[PDB]
Amino acid sequence: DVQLVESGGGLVQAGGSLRVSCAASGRTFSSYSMGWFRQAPGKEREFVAAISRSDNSTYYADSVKGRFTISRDSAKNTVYLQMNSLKPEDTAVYYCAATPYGSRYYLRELREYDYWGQGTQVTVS
Amino acid sequence: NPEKVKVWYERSLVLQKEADSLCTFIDDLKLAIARESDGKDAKVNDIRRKDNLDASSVVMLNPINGKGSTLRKEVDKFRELVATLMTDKAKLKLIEQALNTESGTKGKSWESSLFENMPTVAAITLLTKLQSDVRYAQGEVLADLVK
Repeated sequence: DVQLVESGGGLVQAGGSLRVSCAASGRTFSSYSMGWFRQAPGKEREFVAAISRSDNSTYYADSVKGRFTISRDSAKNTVYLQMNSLKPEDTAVYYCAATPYGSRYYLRELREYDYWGQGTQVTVS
Repeated sequence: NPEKVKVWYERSLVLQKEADSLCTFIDDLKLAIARESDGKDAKVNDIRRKDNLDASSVVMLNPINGKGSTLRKEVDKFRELVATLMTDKAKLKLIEQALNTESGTKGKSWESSLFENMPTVAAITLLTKLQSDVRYAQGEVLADLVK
């Protein structure tokens, strides 16, 4: 078992910036890669960004590339998703996930993520 | 005494990232085979339950999400990198190219020959051997880069 806590969601206008965080427990950061998934209104959930624990490599969806940045703090056991140049299309429920995998061939796959968090509704207007 | 140490460090940094990526991918393949074979709580390590012929074939050869062809191209890339970084030791490169061969059997792909109807334990040991060959190749290239 692994547990993830989420905080930082808000309402912002077009072209604005925000920052969502995820709380991690124990040594999960060492054994698990951290991923972030957003669910658009009336649509299925999709991958946004991932952080590899093995090579500490970052992976992004091409829709959020250049605007979103994923970060890792080993001491704080916290992950930060810095969202810039926010568009109304970015309005979604942002979800936390941990995967035992570490390569690019597995980090984009929602099905490969063992643990999840509740998430926070982020709105852009 | 030191002039083009920048060459050593740059080339050796490229090799390490490529070797590490390949080994991380292989670690994921071992874990995916173990998880397909048993369950989400499956441990990759020795003395593991439920040996299955289907797990390796599912993980490597599935038509939608199979990782075999991806693994093949990644080993090829690594072997080709090893060839550009090596000196002029054909006999040494010839040894590593043989360890990293991508050749199958008859009208079948390397991935098909290796993971078609293969036990989970045998598939994981084969993958472990591939990682140790990557690490051997890495060490030999590093020694050659120092001149």
